[PDB]
Amino acid sequence: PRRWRRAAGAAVLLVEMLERAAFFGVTANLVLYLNSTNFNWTGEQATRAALVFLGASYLLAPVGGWLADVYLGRYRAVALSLLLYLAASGLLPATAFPDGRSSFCGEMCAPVLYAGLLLLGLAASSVRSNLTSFGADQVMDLGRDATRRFFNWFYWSINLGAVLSLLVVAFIQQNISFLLGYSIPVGCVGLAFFIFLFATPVFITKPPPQEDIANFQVLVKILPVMVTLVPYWMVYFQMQSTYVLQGLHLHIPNIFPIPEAWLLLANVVVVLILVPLKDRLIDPLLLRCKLLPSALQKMALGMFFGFTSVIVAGVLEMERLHYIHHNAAPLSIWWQIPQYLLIGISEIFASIPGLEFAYSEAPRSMQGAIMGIFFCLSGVGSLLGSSLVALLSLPGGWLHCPKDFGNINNCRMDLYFFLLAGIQAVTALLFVWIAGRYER
Amino acid sequence: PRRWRRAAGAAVLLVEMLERAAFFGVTANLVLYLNSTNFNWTGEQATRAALVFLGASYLLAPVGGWLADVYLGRYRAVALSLLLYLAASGLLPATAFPDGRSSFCGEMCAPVLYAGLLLLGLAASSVRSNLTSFGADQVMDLGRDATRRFFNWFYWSINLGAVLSLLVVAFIQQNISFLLGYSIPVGCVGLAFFIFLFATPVFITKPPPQEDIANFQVLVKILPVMVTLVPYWMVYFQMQSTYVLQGLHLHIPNIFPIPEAWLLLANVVVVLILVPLKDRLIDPLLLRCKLLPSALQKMALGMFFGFTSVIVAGVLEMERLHYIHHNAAPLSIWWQIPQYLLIGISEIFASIPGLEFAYSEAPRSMQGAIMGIFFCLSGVGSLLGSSLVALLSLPGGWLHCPKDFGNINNCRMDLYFFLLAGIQAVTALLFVWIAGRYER
Repeated sequence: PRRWRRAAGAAVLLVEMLERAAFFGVTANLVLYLNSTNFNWTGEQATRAALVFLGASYLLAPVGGWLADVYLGRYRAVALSLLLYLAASGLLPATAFPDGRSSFCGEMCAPVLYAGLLLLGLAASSVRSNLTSFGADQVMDLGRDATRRFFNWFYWSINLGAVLSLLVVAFIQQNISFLLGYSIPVGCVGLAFFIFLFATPVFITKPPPQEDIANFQVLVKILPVMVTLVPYWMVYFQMQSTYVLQGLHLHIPNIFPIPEAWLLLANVVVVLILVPLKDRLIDPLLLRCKLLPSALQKMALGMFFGFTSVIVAGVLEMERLHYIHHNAAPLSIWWQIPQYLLIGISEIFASIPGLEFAYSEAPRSMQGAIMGIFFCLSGVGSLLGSSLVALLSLPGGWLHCPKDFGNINNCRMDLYFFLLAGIQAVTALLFVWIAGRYER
Repeated sequence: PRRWRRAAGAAVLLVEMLERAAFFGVTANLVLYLNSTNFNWTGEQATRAALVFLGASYLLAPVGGWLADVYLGRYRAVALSLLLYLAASGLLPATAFPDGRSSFCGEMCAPVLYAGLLLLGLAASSVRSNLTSFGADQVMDLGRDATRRFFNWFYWSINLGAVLSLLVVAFIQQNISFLLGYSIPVGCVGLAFFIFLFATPVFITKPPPQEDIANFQVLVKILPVMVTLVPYWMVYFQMQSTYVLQGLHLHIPNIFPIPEAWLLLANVVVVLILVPLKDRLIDPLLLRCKLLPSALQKMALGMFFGFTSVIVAGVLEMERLHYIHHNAAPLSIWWQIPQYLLIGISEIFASIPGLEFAYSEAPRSMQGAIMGIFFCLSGVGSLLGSSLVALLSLPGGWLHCPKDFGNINNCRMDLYFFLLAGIQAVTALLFVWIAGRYER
């Protein structure tokens, strides 16, 4: 933050959002190619595979980020991750040209796609973690309140990138043609790379025994606060789709003139609108009223808000069943915005304070490793939630509600929501206990 | 515990259970007299008034116990409380003889009954608190593990006294006559007084500025751990009758050949059977496995078990509604024993560890005052739960379920149980946070 800290922050947000846009675009492209050409298994997949692949990328995040911050530094880490992303996008014409497929699976299609997906996930996770490290370093050199404001703006920028990614890739790859849909990801990657390189003067670079052993004493005390986050992220990730399912069971209103995937972007626009209001209002009052939420009580309050959101969701579910018992209806579809706002509040109070706390136990030897493992927490939670949903769907029944739009089945939505509330409350109690042990 | 510590403990348990028996008997007698003779308001009461009067006695407990332990000592405190109880039982023949009523409300019935009830509550609360103080002193002079064992046995003895009280007063006052029903309470009071006086050699008596101010520093830090217990006791006390209501909505089975009040005694026999098993099994394993629940994590685990019991109750409620939706039935009435056992586990892990912790912050200047205020917590919780039930019954509807046996009304049992689970989870989170602050 020498003189253009606003410019540096804007460049970081732009490159992050463009990287996310390219990530979603190339993932959708390769998934469509795999489902299309031969790929004997065909993946048996048409939608939602993007979520599980993002979870796998977060799963690969810890080791890749650790390698980046140990044997590559911090600037070379993002440079090489973006170069590997260029390699993936230059492999993309092989997906485009039929000669590429003929040369790939005409000999020893599947293995090359596996290698490309692995490299793509590694590069995306590494660049995300190291961009977070760069931004945190710059704004910690700027100021602590500035650090919190930048973290909120960074999460908001990630959400904005996800929204723009979804809309732009859908429009380009479904409206005009395919070659433009191939040049758009490489184009945004190239312009983000040029933005990054143009911002290298204002960016501050950093250089890459008993101290390593002492770091294990920090790891063994900071891990329990983060492993207990796995159940919370699990609950939140299945809620992310259960809210969409609940809205699908309701009668959508017709006001002011893909629908099933639109609620996923609604959950993102909710955060897109809360973070500005939060940044401009809550922080000044949270500083003048002296609540003293020193990066851990904020997280506990976020998970308490998540529990309250589950409470509101269960109340709405029981209200829906009560109307059916009265003797199909919107069932107060306009009463889902309060619970969506509550879950967005929980998300913003658990992610940004989570990053801030992960940088409280930062010490600069493996600062990116802790970010990689924190994102691995969310990845593990999403993957385990998806596995639980699959287990309760086909043989379970609890998650088989979408079939027959939840008319006659063993849906047990009330039971699922109540058990989810119990799990969230147990997670909150564990988090409070572990936080109490942490300060000791 | 010189040589007959078993005898001293048995005498304390016997006098406590007999005092509770006389308490219930005389309360029922005076309530019946008030409802019967004229008492223009008539109380508008036939049953459940005993619970609210016990709550009022606990409400009077703090000030009376503080007076007892400040201006009377500890042995004179129980002596004078039992003497006041003798005064109440000697006022009882005025209730019996019509000449007593004619002399009471033939001039300036109501005021004398009010004074008698006030004195009875004061004496009962004072003797309960000071008996607890005596037992704790003796067994703390014996041993800490012995102190926990004695606390468990003391709660078990209170439950046994309640059961024997209910059965004996019902049988005597409904089967044979009234004069025997009048001599039974005075008889058990007299024999308990003689047991107490006969045990005075083995009993160890104790004698009755800046230190008082320093006690306020202890009070301001031990109160928050106990005020947060008010919501928990509130939830548990309305659960104590909501479980009975739920069992009433079920089809009772006919196996091995007042019914609505029998579940109240079932909730007591559940504790009557858990405390022996708990004492004989859990404590040795809790000491060999080294869980280290130093009188506070035990309380947190008790309230977590209470939350789990609410979870099981909600699961059962949703199961009951699901069968109705399937298209009255027992609805797994035998599946209420697990939730009753879980609520008994919560009660035993929240009361006995609660007493043990209240004696951890004992320092011997107002040791009985903290016991009086701890019982005042339960009294306030019971009274507030009863007020909430009344508010949700007549105009609310949530507690109006008993009318028409919950067939067609605004019962909202699912909503009530889910909101109760939310309140219990919030109470648990507050208790964990306050406990974390307590050790600091």
